[PDB]
Amino acid sequence: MFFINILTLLVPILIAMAFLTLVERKILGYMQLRKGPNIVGPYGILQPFADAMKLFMKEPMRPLTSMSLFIIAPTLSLTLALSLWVPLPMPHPLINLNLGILFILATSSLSVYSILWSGWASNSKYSLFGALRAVAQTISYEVTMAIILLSVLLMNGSYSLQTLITTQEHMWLLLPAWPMAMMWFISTLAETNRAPFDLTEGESELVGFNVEYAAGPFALFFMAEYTNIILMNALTTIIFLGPLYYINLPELYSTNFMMEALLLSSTFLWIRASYPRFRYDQLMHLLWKNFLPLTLALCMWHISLPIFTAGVPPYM
Amino acid sequence: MNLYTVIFINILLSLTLILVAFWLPQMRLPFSMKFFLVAITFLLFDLEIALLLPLPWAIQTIKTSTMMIMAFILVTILSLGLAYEWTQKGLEW
Amino acid sequence: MWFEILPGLAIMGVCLVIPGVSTAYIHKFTNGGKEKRVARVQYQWYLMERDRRISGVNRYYVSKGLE
Amino acid sequence: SAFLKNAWAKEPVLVVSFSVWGLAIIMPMISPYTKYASMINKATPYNYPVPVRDDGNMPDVPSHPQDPLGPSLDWLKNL
Amino acid sequence: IVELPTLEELKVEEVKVSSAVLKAAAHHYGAQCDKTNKEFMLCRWEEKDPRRCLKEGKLVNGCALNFFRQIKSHCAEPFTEYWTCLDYSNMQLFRHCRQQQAKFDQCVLDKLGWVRPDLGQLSKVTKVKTDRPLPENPYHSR
Amino acid sequence: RMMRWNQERRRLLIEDLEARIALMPLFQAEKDRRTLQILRENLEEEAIIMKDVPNWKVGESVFHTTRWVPPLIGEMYGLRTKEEMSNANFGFTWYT
Repeated sequence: MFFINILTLLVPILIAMAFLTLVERKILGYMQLRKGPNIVGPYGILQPFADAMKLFMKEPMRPLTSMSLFIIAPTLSLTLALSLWVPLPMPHPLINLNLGILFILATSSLSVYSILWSGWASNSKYSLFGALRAVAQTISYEVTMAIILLSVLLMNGSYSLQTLITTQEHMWLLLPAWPMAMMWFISTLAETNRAPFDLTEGESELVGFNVEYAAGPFALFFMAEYTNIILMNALTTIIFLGPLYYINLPELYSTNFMMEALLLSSTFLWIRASYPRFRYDQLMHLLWKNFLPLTLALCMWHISLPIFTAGVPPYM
Repeated sequence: MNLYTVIFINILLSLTLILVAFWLPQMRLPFSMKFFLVAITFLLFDLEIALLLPLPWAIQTIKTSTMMIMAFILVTILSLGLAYEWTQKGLEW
Repeated sequence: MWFEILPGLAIMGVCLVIPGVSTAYIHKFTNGGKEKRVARVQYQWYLMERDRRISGVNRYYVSKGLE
Repeated sequence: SAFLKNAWAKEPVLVVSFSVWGLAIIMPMISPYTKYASMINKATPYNYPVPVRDDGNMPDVPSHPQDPLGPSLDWLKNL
Repeated sequence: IVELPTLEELKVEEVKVSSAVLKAAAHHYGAQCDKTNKEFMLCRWEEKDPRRCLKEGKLVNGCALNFFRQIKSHCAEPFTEYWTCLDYSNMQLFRHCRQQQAKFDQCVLDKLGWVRPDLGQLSKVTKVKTDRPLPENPYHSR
Repeated sequence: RMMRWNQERRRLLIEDLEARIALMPLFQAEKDRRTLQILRENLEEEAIIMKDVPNWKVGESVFHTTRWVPPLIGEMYGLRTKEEMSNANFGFTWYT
């Protein structure tokens, strides 16, 4: 069985990963007064499969570059992103890990390399400049991203994502800790290099590791980004928006997980069309000046709220 | 093992895709201390996180007073590090 | 109108519930209709193992007062 | 004070930031529950409570732990 | 040599019931049978030597066994319903099953006369006096 | 609400920890009883494995002291089935 449970939890996500690009190229469209892709297939459903086939067929030109730090980089990007769905606790998880959130934080951190490796591998100026800035904001955002989680955990009692289903049986962790949700949401927008924070794929700025990447390598990161886009949104939908859990019927948890994840996934699509991209330093100015002092202080408030409100969370 | 099974499928799925990519279509001095400085700060903060990471287990510590007294001191002294980062052109790219 | 972005979403949603319902029924099948025991701490693994020894080889089989 | 005001309206994060830093440095000191944390966590029984030999003249609950003697967590109950 | 005890010396009836069964009756067993339990435990630690408190251990299983025989005889059905619901949960959490727990608890209070021990009052240290003289030179220090 | 919920959750946690507190005595006996059996069983095979070996005390504490010393995992399952040993060794790190 366990193998079947690996197909499910993977394929299903990959098929959904494909349908996100479509729901991105249509929701951005209607917002901009245009139908979006509906001519290939019925209502554009076959559109994601179509360019996948075009991308894999086109030549994966190997620049006149490393040949490993070039092929390791997309493999690592897809491997880490699809891997981080392993411990996610939809209803009950596939591989329940006692230190689950540390797994998610650590696996995310490893993806910054793929950007570093791809940028060095390309051996063209646009790629290296883009990678150095890209690596900078990713790890810069990781620092507040991690502290925001530590505040959460201390009110959950453990690192296991499964505990929050029991922590959020009466109220979402948004009500409490909303100030961090926002700061988790903005950090989730940075770590998936989506729009407000997307200077990496900044086109007007550095047309950038993906610059020399075409066809199959382009696709793998590509796939990775979008799967992440979902995963991080899904982590928002478990950690802060806690879907109702009934032990008797486990799927209403997954049904609402489905609904909240899609809406917050819809939100970063909506954010992209709505906002201009921030400047490189304007981006780091936010995290180190605007958010890190807020996060570190609210981190202390979350070590104090438990103690003097005699609410220290139950381990286990 | 269960994790090992999942992960190797994960690498296999990705290695399969890159290969398909290559096999199917048969038919110099960019330096700014700011960037280095950030990386450094990053670890000083990352190492700090590592010190804060045990706080979920330490909450249940019988002492409590010492726990918070310790944790508050750590967060405050690093934040002051940040504060001086501000005074310095550091954090000002 | 906007009616049309729904087709695509439907196929995303349906592909994000499968996983949660699937993992949560391939567990209740392999473990004998009883949720897979989560052994966070050793005690639990001990109790679980003890169960194995108590009957058959699998812990899910559960002997009762009538034993 | 005046800067404080503008600070509340310009750079209004740090203000909030510091404010919290302090409020977390005060509430613990002054609160009707702070003491409970060290108790509620102290009480939680994780390791087996080994029984002592009854040499005699002891207030330790003998026999059934239900004996009225000993520690109680009614403070935890109805907390 | 090692003076490892013989099998016949360590063969005694076994409880062998699913851990779930125990967790459901745990509270009551902590109640009806700690007099002997404790004793075995007190010998267990003062002795610092499993090899030297097995006679007491056989008493442990036994006391519990009848504990079970009583429940099997009386209010078996309630207990059966309570354990089955308790077992379904993955961490066999007590709060998912409170309706079944109430009927099981009320009945044995009604028939056996036992009582579910109130929150606590099991964690508190117990005093049990045992003949086994206080171990001498535990740790066998020269 | 968070303050009240965790206070309740704490009450449930103390309740089930105490539930094992009560049940461990039954397990402690069980463990020891079984542990010794494994040691002894290994003795039998021990008394049949190196019999031919000259100067072979069937068995002797690696130590000098003669006090009971808990057996290491290897000792208990070393001679036994590989799987048995593996289970114990890598059987928790690998979840149920």
